[PDB]
This record gives sequence, structure tokens and C-alpha cells, in this order.
Amino acid sequence: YEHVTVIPNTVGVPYKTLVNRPGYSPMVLEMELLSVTLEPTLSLDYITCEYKTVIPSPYVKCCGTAECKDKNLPDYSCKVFTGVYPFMWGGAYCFCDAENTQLSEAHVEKSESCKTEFASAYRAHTASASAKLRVLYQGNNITVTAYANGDHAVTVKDAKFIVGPMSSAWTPFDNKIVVYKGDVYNMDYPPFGAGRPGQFGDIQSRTPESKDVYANTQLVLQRPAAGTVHVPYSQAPSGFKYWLKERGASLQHTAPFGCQIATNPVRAVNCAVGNMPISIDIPEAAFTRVVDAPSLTDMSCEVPACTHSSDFGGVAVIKYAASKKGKCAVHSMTNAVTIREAEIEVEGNSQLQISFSTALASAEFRVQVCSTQVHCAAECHPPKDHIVNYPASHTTLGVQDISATAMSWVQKITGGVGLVVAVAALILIVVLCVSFSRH
Amino acid sequence: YEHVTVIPNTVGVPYKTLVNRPGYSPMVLEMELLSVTLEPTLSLDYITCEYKTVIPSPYVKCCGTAECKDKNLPDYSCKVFTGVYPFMWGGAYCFCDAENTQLSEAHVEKSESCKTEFASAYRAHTASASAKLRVLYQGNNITVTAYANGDHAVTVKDAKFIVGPMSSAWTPFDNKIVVYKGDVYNMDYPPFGAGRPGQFGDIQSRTPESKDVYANTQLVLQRPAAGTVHVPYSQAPSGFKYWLKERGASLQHTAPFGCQIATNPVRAVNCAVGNMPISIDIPEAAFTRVVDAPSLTDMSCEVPACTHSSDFGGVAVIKYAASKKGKCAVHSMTNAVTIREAEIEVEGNSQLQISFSTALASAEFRVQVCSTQVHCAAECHPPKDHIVNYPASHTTLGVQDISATAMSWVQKITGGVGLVVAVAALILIVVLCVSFSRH
Amino acid sequence: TVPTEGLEVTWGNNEPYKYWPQLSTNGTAHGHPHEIILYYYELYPTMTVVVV
Ligand SMILES: *[C@@H]1O[C@H](CO)[C@@H](O[C@@H]2O[C@H](CO)[C@@H](O[C@@H]3O[C@H](CO)[C@@H](O)[C@H](O[C@H]4O[C@H](CO)[C@@H](O)[C@H](O)[C@@H]4O[C@@H]4O[C@H](CO)[C@@H](O)[C@H](O)[C@H]4NC(C)=O)[C@@H]3O)[C@H](O)[C@H]2NC(C)=O)[C@H](O)[C@H]1NC(C)=O
Ligand SMILES: *[C@@H]1O[C@H](CO)[C@@H](O[C@@H]2O[C@H](CO)[C@@H](O[C@@H]3O[C@H](CO)[C@@H](O)[C@H](O[C@H]4O[C@H](CO)[C@@H](O)[C@H](O)[C@@H]4O[C@@H]4O[C@H](CO)[C@@H](O)[C@H](O)[C@H]4NC(C)=O)[C@@H]3O)[C@H](O)[C@H]2NC(C)=O)[C@H](O)[C@H]1NC(C)=O
Ligand SMILES: *[C@@H]1O[C@H](CO[C@@H]2O[C@@H](C)[C@@H](O)[C@@H](O)[C@@H]2O)[C@@H](O[C@@H]2O[C@H](CO)[C@@H](O[C@@H]3O[C@H](CO)[C@@H](O)[C@H](O[C@H]4O[C@H](CO)[C@@H](O)[C@H](O)[C@@H]4O)[C@@H]3O)[C@H](O)[C@H]2NC(C)=O)[C@H](O)[C@H]1NC(C)=O
Ligand SMILES: *[C@@H]1O[C@H](CO)[C@@H](O[C@@H]2O[C@H](CO)[C@@H](O[C@@H]3O[C@H](CO[C@H]4O[C@H](CO)[C@@H](O)[C@H](O)[C@@H]4O)[C@@H](O)[C@H](O)[C@@H]3O)[C@H](O)[C@H]2NC(C)=O)[C@H](O)[C@H]1NC(C)=O
Ligand SMILES: *[C@@H]1O[C@H](CO[C@@H]2O[C@@H](C)[C@@H](O)[C@@H](O)[C@@H]2O)[C@@H](O[C@@H]2O[C@H](CO)[C@@H](O[C@@H]3O[C@H](CO)[C@@H](O)[C@H](O)[C@@H]3O)[C@H](O)[C@H]2NC(C)=O)[C@H](O)[C@H]1NC(C)=O
Ligand SMILES: CC(C)CCC[C@@H](C)[C@H]1CC[C@H]2[C@@H]3CC=C4C[C@@H](O)CC[C@]4(C)[C@H]3CC[C@]12C
Repeated sequence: YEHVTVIPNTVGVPYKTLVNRPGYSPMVLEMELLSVTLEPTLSLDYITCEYKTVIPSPYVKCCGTAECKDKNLPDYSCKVFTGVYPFMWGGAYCFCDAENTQLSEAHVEKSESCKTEFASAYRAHTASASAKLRVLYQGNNITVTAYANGDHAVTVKDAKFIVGPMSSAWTPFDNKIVVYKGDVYNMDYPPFGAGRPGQFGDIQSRTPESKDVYANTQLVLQRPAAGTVHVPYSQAPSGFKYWLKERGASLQHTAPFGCQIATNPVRAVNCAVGNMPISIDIPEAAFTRVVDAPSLTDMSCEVPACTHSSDFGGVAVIKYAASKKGKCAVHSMTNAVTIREAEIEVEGNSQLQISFSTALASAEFRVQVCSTQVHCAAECHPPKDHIVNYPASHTTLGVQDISATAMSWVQKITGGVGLVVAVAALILIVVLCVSFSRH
Repeated sequence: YEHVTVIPNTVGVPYKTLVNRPGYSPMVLEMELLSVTLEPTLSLDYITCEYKTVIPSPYVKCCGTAECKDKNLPDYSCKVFTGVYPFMWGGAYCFCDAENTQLSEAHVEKSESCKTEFASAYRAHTASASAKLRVLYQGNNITVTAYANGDHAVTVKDAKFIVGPMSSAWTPFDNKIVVYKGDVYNMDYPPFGAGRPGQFGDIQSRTPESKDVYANTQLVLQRPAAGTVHVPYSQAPSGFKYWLKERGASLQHTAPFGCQIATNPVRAVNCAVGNMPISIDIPEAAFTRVVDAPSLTDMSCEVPACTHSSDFGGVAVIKYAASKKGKCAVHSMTNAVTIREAEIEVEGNSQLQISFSTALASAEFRVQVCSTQVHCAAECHPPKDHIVNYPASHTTLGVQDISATAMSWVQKITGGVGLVVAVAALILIVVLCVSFSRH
Repeated sequence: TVPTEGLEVTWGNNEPYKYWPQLSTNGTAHGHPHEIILYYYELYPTMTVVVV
């Protein structure tokens, strides 16, 4: 028997479904999503890191003009300065005094620290959602890990599970992301080979060990100070460091729907968005015929306490007279209230206690214990605590549901006013009928 | 200078674009797509291959009933046959004449050939396009390779190229593909863990070296045949082999747009769909000032022969006054006519010869050389060959706006009919004015 | 301010705290009509005024 159901994607809240196979005792399955993971498939655009400005020792031509040659180095910059009179510690460098020239050259190489301290600019396309699901099957807790794309069959205890396809394709990642250590950022990094100085991606490389390096740091050489041999340069500082000091907040702190963002591999975990179709193929061995299950007659419901505290505040005590000892699956007949217990052992003439959570002002509902139903009505009070640390176990309620004795009141008011309207209609109709008799 | 243009996404057909910088001699660039590759990002769903049935020796118990336990083997099937009287070469094996039992057990495991002969069921999400482009830059013929997703700006000879993004996201691969060796098939393979006997995917595993094998071959043990010691079995044959013998044509032969398909990695080479934006950052040193470029006068055009076929069936001869010796680009002032050559050397008072292709029955176009234009007129004859083995080089077929010469027949007919209508309208207006002018 | 969907607060390096509001009110849902409308307003302050 194949049973198809839909469960909200919220993590940690169990939902119960009634598998009703005619000719067999009803079965109740409680399923809870322990973990839902969206792992996007990443195509690495490039690697950014800190650059290193390599400046070899300057050349000093004592009497004459030096010249340099262009090179294929990533950001090679050369310049010759005339009229330099550099000094070493022992005095003037050489005899010729004003004709001296200084050849100064520099370039940029991606640092060795690029192997460990780097940011990876990726593109993300789609997520292969996977789910860990806890199912209360045959009174035992079983765990199934299955891809949520609707195309993974997981068989446990001869029972087959198909999970997915998830309704909502929303993912916290956009097309282009940046990963650094354990932090994931959603930013539009500049295209490869067109980076800008002083910002993110000024120096770029396809892989951390790649030997090609696109670097744009505006490395401009300046005139050395008089009487010195240093090589000054004006350069936009490493944009990777500026980004690090000004990263902002990562995705795990700003993602919507409470998603938890992780790295290695990049994952989005527990996004409470959309819902999950679940299809369960259950073998015949798990079902019990109605004639073998207990038959319950003369059953009544009482509600000693009810508070809509989102923590199963209501309690129901039901008196039953069972045909014989056994177990039977208790299930609520309405969507407004949810029963914590999935099944109860029953024997003889006794009473059973269940705990339910609701949001109704008056908990009027029906409970299907074995194959019969019993009606419960309750006077439910609001809880005293304002805030709790767990999501509500009860479901959201519609307009007519919460109405309770206010509904009892609007019944009186509407009845009276509509009775006035009906009396007016009768008077108008009889007056019109009399009027047409006078011609 | 930034020049943005659009070229149709075809391979082997060069296109001419005109870079017009005011104050500079016009430049013409010939771009040709050598290879456009669509590489979908694949996530391996699973591996299928030929199964091997392992059958241990049957257990013959003479004077007792054999019993076997359930085993966690992938498709373990075990049975006991009573009343067997097996024979070996030297005579009866079992002394007890009756009541003897044979215990027959067998299971399924993926064979060693799964490391070499296997089919990979993949999921395809989105392709990262790449393009190889040949550019006619400064009289040199250069080649540039770049991703075609509006990214990967690539600099060659100081010229910066930005390729794409693709105008169409069409890809020949469906969501699910199957790769065997070099043939990929658009097949909706069964979901993992839910294979069917005798079809593709009856035995599945996540990766070729995985020990996790899901096998569904409905292996059923049958009774041994009358005194033999064999263990017969009835099993659906390898669905992988049946798929091999029934593969059909792969995507390499059935894909539209003339796409070619390759594997390792999976690529869709040369898909002629949509168009391609190209952005070029030409260095200022590339351009030549108008004063230094030749200025042509006394320029006239004639056509020795024209055949409105592919492969440049038209030839034109143009006479010019070159003024200063030099070279300059040649461009067509209308799209329906395409000139093969891009630049021409002009000197003295010689004449130049150009080759052009068109679908026009009557060539009526203008040619721009060295910033001055000529009007070329020709009557073009239809070709003799019905079919050629190369794509059309002219831009396209004519539209209703462009007929041939001797369209003056249409002008004469329209003029005569409209003149009759106009004189009739004049007579009608005069008569109406006379009628309204009464009284 | 904790909305209906819940609020997640990260304080320093501590593990984030999660808060959800529950249906607390100073009115009563089975008393006099003014207490009724007070309860029914306090729980859903937006569309109760619309329906009333
Ligand atoms: C301290 O700790 C940090 C954090 O872990 C370490 O950083 C890690 O460094 C590793 C070594 O570089 C990184 O691992 C790999 O390095 C490879 C070097 O060549 C690199 O190529 C890898 O990237 C490929 O593989 C990834 C995983 O499969 C893919 O996600 C990625 O996209 C690359 O895959 C290619 O993608 C292109 C896309 O165009 C395809 O065309 C190719 O076909 C793909 N090839 C393959 C084989 O898939 C990868 O980076 C590791 O990533 C990195 N950590 C993080 C979080 O990124 C420091 O090294 C460590 N310190 C020291 C001293 O070790
Ligand atoms: C005879 O010749 C055939 C081919 O003609 C050879 O087949 C090749 O065999 C190789 C080794 O067996 C294959 O190479 C790899 O094998 C890995 C075995 O573990 C396999 O895991 C690899 O697949 C993963 O890695 C790739 C690159 O990193 C990814 O592109 C690929 O998608 C897989 O990546 C993840 O895989 C897991 C699997 O569960 C998924 O869950 C993830 O979602 C995947 N992530 C991503 C991002 O994709 C890889 O296949 C090689 O592929 C194979 N050839 C072909 C065409 O497939 C035989 O070996 C050879 N035999 C002999 C004896 O010579
Ligand atoms: C740009 O690059 C080409 C060479 O590149 C090669 O060809 C490209 C189309 C492309 O595929 C590249 O990947 C590849 O590497 C330079 O020259 C082109 O090719 C030949 C080279 O000799 C030129 O001349 C040709 O020579 C043939 C042999 O003499 C001759 O027969 C051709 O004329 C006739 O050929 C065909 C038969 O195939 C015939 O049917 C026609 O009627 C045609 O007249 C041809 O003249 C080509 O002209 C060049 N290609 C083009 C499209 O013009 C090229 O020089 C280089 N650019 C520069 C500035 O040098
Ligand atoms: C139901 O009735 C309750 C009591 O009548 C309400 O509780 C009161 O709610 C009001 C506003 O909602 C609060 O007023 C605020 O008070 C804070 C400071 O008070 C708090 O901090 C001091 C610090 O010394 C502490 O001594 C107090 O006891 C409070 O804990 C102000 O800064 C605000 O500006 C504002 O005035 C009352 O404080 C609060 N009192 C109590 C005892 O709870 C409750 O809100 C009502 N519920 C509903 C749904 O209406
Ligand atoms: C099947 O599993 C459910 C819940 O799943 C469990 O949750 C984990 C935290 C672990 O406990 C795992 O064993 C398992 O995945 C079980 O229901 C849970 O049972 C526990 C103990 O039986 C309850 O803990 C108690 O909760 C009360 C509530 O007031 C506390 O006061 C106690 O101090 C104690 O912590 C827990 O509340 C309960 N949760 C739910 C939603 O019912 C279930 O018992 C289990 N069944 C079987 C047959 O294994
Ligand atoms: C006439 C007087 C005496 C009583 C009238 C009470 C009415 C106006 C009150 C009763 C409690 C209230 C409802 C209880 C539950 C729901 C469902 C929820 O999803 C939206 C709010 C909504 C719809 C409330 C709106 C206002 C409401 C209908």
C-alpha cells in the first residue's frame, strides 16, 4: 500500500498522518525532519588572496643613462631616474656626480600565503536537497536519509520511502558567491581579468597553485629620495585585506528562513521554506485486520485541563470498554489540534490519557481511537508565558476556528438582526401583494 | 575604446564589424567562432553495470532436513527442496533413499566488469559556455579563448575581450542523461533504489568502487532436475546488456542545431543556436589618424561578373586616386552584400579588386574604402550547382523590401493603377463639390 | 521585537538563541463581550479590527 502525504519543511516538529486501508485497522505515522540540507553545486570562478610586491635591488649607472626592457611579469613596472646622487654608509656611491641614473623595477606576484589565506569566488547553480527523516514505524524509531529530489528510494524494514520533490526551489545563495574559511558571502565579484585596484579581486588566479596571475594594483614607481638608494612606490593596498577588515555579516547570520550556512562542502541546513511530499510503500506485514484489532465501545471524553501553550498544554481522559487487549492508533479528526501520542495500549474497560496541543479558544474536536470517534469539548485558557524557545507544535487556525463563545454570541446578534430583516421583508412583500390587488 | 557587437552563434562563418572612431580611420574586424562548447555540470546519480550471480555449492543433507537463515546479501534467495536423490559420477550420493534435502542459496553482486563496462546515470543542471574566437586584429590573425558567460575578460595584444553571455540557454541535454563510453543518451532512468528487473538500472551502485549494491533481478530458485546435483535458477537477464543491444542512436546523432557531443568531460560542441555579444577594448595605439590614412578620390566601381551563390560568387573592380601610399579597411554599406577582404593596400592611381557574396539577383550596394564611398551595380546570375557542402556566406535571403531590378514592372503597374484611381477620385471630388454647390 | 515567525539572536560567540511568541493575553475568551474582543484583539491585532 502506497501512502502519499505532505509535511511542512520546518525542522524538529513531528507531524502525524493516518494511513487508512479499508479492511485493516487504522495506522498512524509520525514523521519529523531532523535535518534538511541544500548543497549547491559549485563551479569555481577564481581564487583571490594577498599579493606581494617584488622589488629587486635598483641599478645605479654611475656616469651614463641606464635603460630597461619590457617584461611579461604580471604587473612589471620599470623607470629610470636621472640626476640621482645616492649615498651609501661610507659616502658617495661613485665619482660621477650628476649624470648618475637609477634603474628601478618592480612587479607583483601572488604570495605564498595564497595557499592558506585566500577567498574562493564560486558560481552556484542548483541544490541537491537531502533530508534525514525520523519515522515512528511499528512503534519503533527509524531514520531514513534520502535525497529530496524525488528520485531516491530508501528501504528500511521492507518499507520504501520516496522523499521529494521539494516544493520550493528557494536557496539562500545567489549565482555568484565567495567562500572564506567558514563564512559564505553573496557578492557580485568582478569578472576574471577585469579586477579593480584596492578592492576585492585586485589579484586573481584560477587555482591556488596556478602560476598565471592577473594583478591590477596600480604599481607606480616614484622618485627615490635624494642621497638614498631605496625604491619608493605608490600602490593600492591589497584588496583582499581591505575586504577582510570590511567583510560585513556572513550568510549564516543574514540568511532568510533561518538557514544555517556551512562550508566544506558548502551547505544550507534547515531552511523552513515550502513543504515536502513523502510517499511510503508499506508491506502487508505491518497492517492488522480490524477483526484482530481491539473493538472499543462506550467511550467518552473529558478534558481536565487545556491551555494553548504550544507545548501540548491540553490533556484528555477518555473512558473506553475494549473488546480485548491490544494496541490502537489514536489520531485527531481535526487539523486545529494535534495529539502527542500516536498509539495507546488498551485492555478491557478502563481509561486512557492523551496530551494534545492546540490554538483554539475552545478545544472542540473529535478523536478517532481505534475505529470509533469521541467528541471532546474544552474550556481552554491562555498561557502566562510570553516567549518560548521552541516552535509551536499546534497548527495555525482559520477565521471560524478561534471563534468559540464569541461565535455563540454573534449567532445571537446575527439571528436577532436577521430576524428584524426578515420581518421587514415580510411586511414589504405583503404590502406589495396588497398594492397589486388595487388596480 | 570600447566596441560592443553581436555575431550569430555559428561556426566557420566570419563576420565583419566596423569600428568607427570619429577623427580616426575606420577599422574593420573579422571575427569567427572556431568552437563553442556547452559543458553541463554533472552530479553522478549512480552507476549501473552487469550483475554476477554468486551461487555456493548446494547443501545435500541425507537423513535430515536442512534449514537456512536470512542473510543481508543484496538479493539473497534461499530454499529447501525435499525428496531429492542426487547422483554423482560414482553412483548415488545420498544413502537415505528418501527424505533427503537440498539447500539451494544464491545472491547477486556487481561483477568486476563494473570497473570497466558500466553506464553512468548523471543529472545535468546548467552549462558553463566557453568559446574560441579567431579575430583579424591589426592585419594579424589571432586566437582568443574565453568563457562565454559575460565573464572572463581576456587580454591578448593589449586588446581586452569579453565574450557572451549566450543569448539562448538552450542545451541539448535533458535533466537526466546516461553516459556509456562516448555516447550520452537523454534517458529518464529509474530512481536509485527502485530499479526494475530486465531493464536499465536493475542493479545500481553510487560509484564504481562502492560496495553498496542495490539489485532487483527477481532471482527465484527452482527445483533440481531428477537426480542431478546442480542448482537451477530463473532470473531476469542483465538489463544493462539488454540496454546495450537496444541503445538506439545517441545524442551525437539526434541532437538538433547540428550539435556535436563528446565525453570526458561531457561537452556539446558547436551548437548553432542564438547569438553572441562581443565586447572589445581596442588600445588607442591600434587606430590610425585620418590625416595619415590615405584619402581616396575619383573612385568608381564596376562588376566583371556576379553569381548570387555562396562562396563569394561576385567580383568587383574599383578605380581610385590613392593620394598617399597606405592601406585601409574595406566595408560594405549594406548587409545583403558581404565583402571577403577586410583591408586593402592603395597606392598611386591603380585599381583594386574585391570579392563579395550576396543573395541579391541585382547587386545594388555601396562600398566604403578609406572613409569614402562608391556605388556598385551589377546583374547577378543564378548558380549552376544545386547543392554545396558549406554554409551560405551571404547574410540571408532577400526580404519583401528588396526585389531585383526589373521591379520597375511593379512600379509601372502601381503607377498606372494609382493614376487611374487618382483621376477617378478627382472626378468624384469635382462632382461632389458641384452637387454640394447647388441652390 | 519578536514577530510571529520567530527571532534568532546571536550574542558574541555564544550559540544563537531562538525565541517564538505564544498566545498570551490579559483578556479572556469565554467572559463578557468586551473581554472577548480584548482577547481577540490582543492575539491578532491586525485583522481583528478589520473583521470587527
Ligand atoms: C588550511 O585549511 C584550508 C581550508 O581547508 C586549506 O585550504 C584548502 O586547500 C586545498 C588545497 O589547495 C583545497 O583543495 C583543492 O585544491 C586543489 C589544488 O589544485 C584545487 O584544484 C581544488 O579545487 C577543485 O576541486 C574542488 C573540490 O572538488 C572543486 O570544488 C573546485 O571547483 C575545483 O574543481 C575544479 O573546478 C573546475 C571549474 O572550472 C573544473 O573545470 C575542474 O574539472 C574541477 N576539478 C575537480 C578535480 O573537481 C581544491 O581547491 C581546498 O579547497 C582548500 N579549502 C577550501 C575551503 O577551499 C589550506 O590548504 C590548509 N593549509 C595548508 C597548509 O594546507
Ligand atoms: C576504462 O575506461 C573507462 C572510461 O572509458 C574508465 O572509467 C573511468 O573511471 C574513473 C575511475 O574509476 C572515473 O574517474 C572518477 O572515478 C571516481 C571513483 O571514485 C568517481 O568518484 C569520480 O566521479 C566523481 O568525481 C568527478 C570529478 O571529481 C565528478 O565530476 C563526478 O561528478 C563525481 O563527483 C561526485 O561524485 C559523487 C558520487 O557519489 C556524487 O555524489 C557527487 O554529487 C559528485 N559531485 C560532483 C560535483 O560531480 C570519477 O568518475 C572516470 O569518471 C571514468 N570515466 C568516465 C567517462 O566516467 C575505467 O576506469 C577504465 N578502466 C580501466 C581498467 O582502465
Ligand atoms: C587568418 O587565418 C587563416 C588561416 O586560419 C585557418 O583557416 C581559418 C578559416 C580557421 O579555420 C583557422 O582556425 C585556420 O587555422 C589565414 O588564411 C586562410 O586560409 C588560407 C591559407 O592559405 C587562405 O587562402 C586559401 O588558400 C587556398 C589554397 O591556396 C585557396 O584554395 C583558397 O581559395 C579557395 O579555396 C576554396 C577551397 O577550399 C575555394 O572553394 C574558394 O573558391 C576559395 O577561393 C584560399 O584563398 C584563406 O583565404 C584564409 N581564410 C579566409 C577565410 O580568407 C589568413 O591569412 C589569416 N589572416 C591573415 C590576415 O593572414
Ligand atoms: C498584561 O498586564 C501586565 C501587567 O499589567 C503587563 O505587564 C506590563 O507591561 C507593560 C507594557 O507591556 C510594562 O511596561 C513597560 O515597563 C518597562 C520597564 O518595566 C520593567 O522593568 C523594570 C525595571 O526596574 C521592572 O521593575 C518592571 O517590573 C518591568 O519588568 C518600561 O521601560 C516600558 O517603557 C514600559 O512602560 C510593564 O513593565 C509590565 N509589568 C509587568 C509586571 O509585567 C503585560 O504587558 C500585559 N500583557 C498584555 C498582552 O497586554
Ligand atoms: C522516538 O523518538 C522521539 C523523539 O526523538 C528522540 O529525540 C532525541 C532528543 C533523542 O531522545 C532520541 O532518542 C530520539 O531521536 C521520542 O520522544 C521523546 O522521548 C524523550 C524521552 O523518552 C522525551 O524526553 C523527555 O521529555 C520530557 C518533556 O517534558 C522532559 O520533561 C524529560 O525530562 C525528557 O527530556 C522527549 O520529550 C520526547 N519527544 C517527543 C517529541 O515526544 C520517543 O520516545 C521515541 N520512541 C521510541 C519508541 O524510541
Ligand atoms: C462580536 C464580538 C462579541 C466577538 C467577535 C470576535 C471576533 C471579531 C474575533 C474572534 C477571535 C478572532 C479570530 C480568531 C482566529 C483567527 C484566525 C487567524 O488566522 C487570524 C485572526 C482570526 C481571524 C481572529 C480575528 C478576529 C476574531 C474573529
